[PDB]
Amino acid sequence: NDADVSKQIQQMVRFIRQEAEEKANEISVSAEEEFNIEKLQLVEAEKKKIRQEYERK
Amino acid sequence: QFKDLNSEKSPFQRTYAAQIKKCAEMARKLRFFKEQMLKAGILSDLEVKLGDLEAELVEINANGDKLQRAHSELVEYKLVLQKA
Amino acid sequence: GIQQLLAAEQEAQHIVAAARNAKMARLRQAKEEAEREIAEHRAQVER
Amino acid sequence: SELKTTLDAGLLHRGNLLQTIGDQFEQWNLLVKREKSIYHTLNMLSLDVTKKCLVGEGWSPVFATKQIQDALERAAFDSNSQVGAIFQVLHTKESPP
Amino acid sequence: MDHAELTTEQVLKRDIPWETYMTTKLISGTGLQLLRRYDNRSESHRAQLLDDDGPSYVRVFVSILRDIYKEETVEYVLALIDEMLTANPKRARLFHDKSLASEDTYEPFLRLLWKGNWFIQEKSCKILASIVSARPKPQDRIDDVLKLLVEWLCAQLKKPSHPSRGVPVAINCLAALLKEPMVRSSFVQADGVKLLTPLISPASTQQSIQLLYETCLCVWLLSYYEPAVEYLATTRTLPRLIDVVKSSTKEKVVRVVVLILRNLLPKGNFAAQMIDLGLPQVVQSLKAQAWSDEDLLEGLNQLEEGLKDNIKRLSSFDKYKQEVLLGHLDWSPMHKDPLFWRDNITNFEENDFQILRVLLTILDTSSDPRALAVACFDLSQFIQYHPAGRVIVTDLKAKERVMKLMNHENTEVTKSALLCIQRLFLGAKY
Repeated sequence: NDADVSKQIQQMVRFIRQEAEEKANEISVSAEEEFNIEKLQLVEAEKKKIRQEYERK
Repeated sequence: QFKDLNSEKSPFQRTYAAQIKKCAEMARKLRFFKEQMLKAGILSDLEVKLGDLEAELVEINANGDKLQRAHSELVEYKLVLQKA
Repeated sequence: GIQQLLAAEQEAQHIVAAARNAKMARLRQAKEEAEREIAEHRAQVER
Repeated sequence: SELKTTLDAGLLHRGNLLQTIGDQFEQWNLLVKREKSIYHTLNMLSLDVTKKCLVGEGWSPVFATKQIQDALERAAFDSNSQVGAIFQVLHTKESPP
Repeated sequence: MDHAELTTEQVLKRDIPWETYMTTKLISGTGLQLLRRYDNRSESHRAQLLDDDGPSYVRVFVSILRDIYKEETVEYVLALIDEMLTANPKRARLFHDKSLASEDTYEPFLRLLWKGNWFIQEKSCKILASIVSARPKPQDRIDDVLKLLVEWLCAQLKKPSHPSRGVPVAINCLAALLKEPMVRSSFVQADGVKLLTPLISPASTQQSIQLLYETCLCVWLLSYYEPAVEYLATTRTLPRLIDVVKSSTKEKVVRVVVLILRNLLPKGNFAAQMIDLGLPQVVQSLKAQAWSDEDLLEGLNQLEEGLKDNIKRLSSFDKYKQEVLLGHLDWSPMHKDPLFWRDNITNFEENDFQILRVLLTILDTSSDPRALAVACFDLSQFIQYHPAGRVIVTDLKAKERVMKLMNHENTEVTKSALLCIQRLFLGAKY
C-alpha cells in the first residue's frame, strides 16, 4: 500500500475524469451536431416546399 | 512467473490469446523462414517484412528451378536435333 | 481499494448511458426546434 | 544457355539477400522468443476491466521483490502513461516453490 | 482545460490599479469607480440583482477593454470580465447581454484580440461564444474579423508560453464554433487547417497525444462542414494521419481517427485509395488490435466493411455480371484485361465451362450484333486466356457464336466473332 494504494486511487480518479468524460462529451457533441444538421436539412426541405406553395399562390 | 489462470479458464482466445494466435502465426512464419535459411546457410511489421522476404526468396527459388528445367528441356531438344 | 475501481467502472458506465440519453434527447428537442423555426420563417414569408 | 544464366543470376541475388535475411532472422530468433514469451505471459495474465490494467500474480522472492519497482518504473516511463502500476504482496496459505 | 487554467492564472496574477491609470489621463474616474464597484456587482449577481451586475457592466467592460489597450492593465480588466465572458451560462445575465444580438456580440470584437495569451484565452472564448450563434456573428461582425486578425495564428505560434497553451484553446474554440456551420466552414478555419497539416502527422509526446485528440476533434468538426471537408482534401498528411492512427498507443485516439474516416463517407479518391492501402493492413491490424470500447470496435468493424465495399468500386464484379451473367452483353472487366479474363473464366469453367456454356448459348442466338460483339469479344478473351479452354469454347456454342455474324454487315460483331474463332483455333493446337 502506502504510495501503491494512493497511486492506484489516483489512477482510478484519472480514469473516471479523463476516459469517461472525453468519450462521453465527444459522443454527445457529435450526436447533437449531427441531429441539428439533419433536422435543419429537413426543415430546409420543408421551407423549399413552402416557398413553392407561396410561389403558386 | 504467472500461472495460466485465463488459459485454464479457456484455452480458446483466453483473454489476450488472440494476440497469442497472431504471435503464433508470426512464429510459424519465422520458423519457416529459419528453415529456409538453414537450407541456404545464412548466419542464423517486422514479421510481415520477414514473411514477404521469405515469400520472395521462395518465388525466386521456384523461378530458378523452373528455368533450370526449361534449360534441361532445351538442351534435350538441341541434343536430339543435333543427333538427327 | 478494489471497491474504488468497481465504483469507477460503475460511474463510467453511468456516464456513458447519460451521454447516450443526452444524444437522444438532443435529437428529439432539435426536431421540435427546427419545426418551430420553419413555422416562423413561413410566417415572415407570408408577411 | 540464356535461361540457365538468368536462373543462376537470380539464385546469386537471392543468396546475397538471404545472407542479410538470415542475420535479420538470427536477431529475430531472440525477437520471436521474446514475443512468444510475452504472449504466453499475457495469456497467463488476467485483464481487469474495472482497473483497466491486466492483473499479474506470480511467486517472487520477498527480498528480491524490492527490485521489481525499477522494471515497473522503466516500463511506465517507456509507456509514458500517467497511470502507475502497483505491485503488492499477498499473504496466503499457498506455499510458493 | 490546462491551457485555460494557466492563462487565467497568469492573467489574475498581475494586478493593475485602474485609479492610477485613470489619473494618468488614460482612463476616467467613473471607470475607476465602476471597476471598484464590479465586486459588488458580482456579489449582486450572486444575490440576483441583474441590473447592477451585468446590464451596465457589459458596456462598462467594453469601455474598459477599449480604453485599457495596454496588455498590463488588460490583464486585470480581462480577469475581472472573465466571469461574464467565460460562457453563456457563467454569469448568465451579463453573458446574455453580451451575446443577446449580433450588435452586442460584435461589440466584444473590439475587446477581442487584445493583450497577451493570458487574456487571449478569454478573448478566444468570447469570440467562440459570439461565433457559436451564427446570427450573433455576422461576416462583418465574425469570419472576416477572424481571418484578418492573425492574432489567432500568433497565439498558436506562441511556443515559449507552453506546448499547448494557444493550441488547446484554439482547438476548443474551433470545436465550439463547429456548432455554427458558417464558423466551421469559414476560410479562416480552413486556412489554419493547411497550416496545421504537419501537426497531424506526429504525436510522439504524451502532450502530443492530447494534441492528437485535439486534431481528431478538429477532424470531426471538418467532417461536419462540407467546405471544411474540401479544405481537408486539399490539406495533406491524410496518409500520415492514417499511419499515425495505425501506430496509436491511445485506443481512444485510434477510435477517434476511425470515426473521422467513417464520417468521411464522401469519396475523396486520394484518401479512399490510402484507406484501401490501409484496409489491407491498418484495418486488419485494428481488427487484430481490438481494444477499449466494444462500441468503438463495432464501429471499426462497420468502417472496415464499408471500406471493403468501396474497394474496387469501379473495378467491381458488377460490370461482369451485367455483361456475361445478365445475358445482354456489355462492358465487362474480363474483356478489359487478360488477367481479369482468366479470373472470370475460373468461375465460369466449373463443369465443362457451365457458365461459359451459358454465355455461349446466349451469344449464339443474339439478334443484336452489338451485344453479340461484346459477347464474342469476351469469349475471345476467355479462349486466349487458356489454350485448352479455347478448345472447350470451340466445343461449346462459342464456335457457334463465332460462326453467327462472322462476316455480317456489322464490322464489330464480325471482328469479335473472328477473334473468338481464332483464339479457339490457337488454343486447339500449340
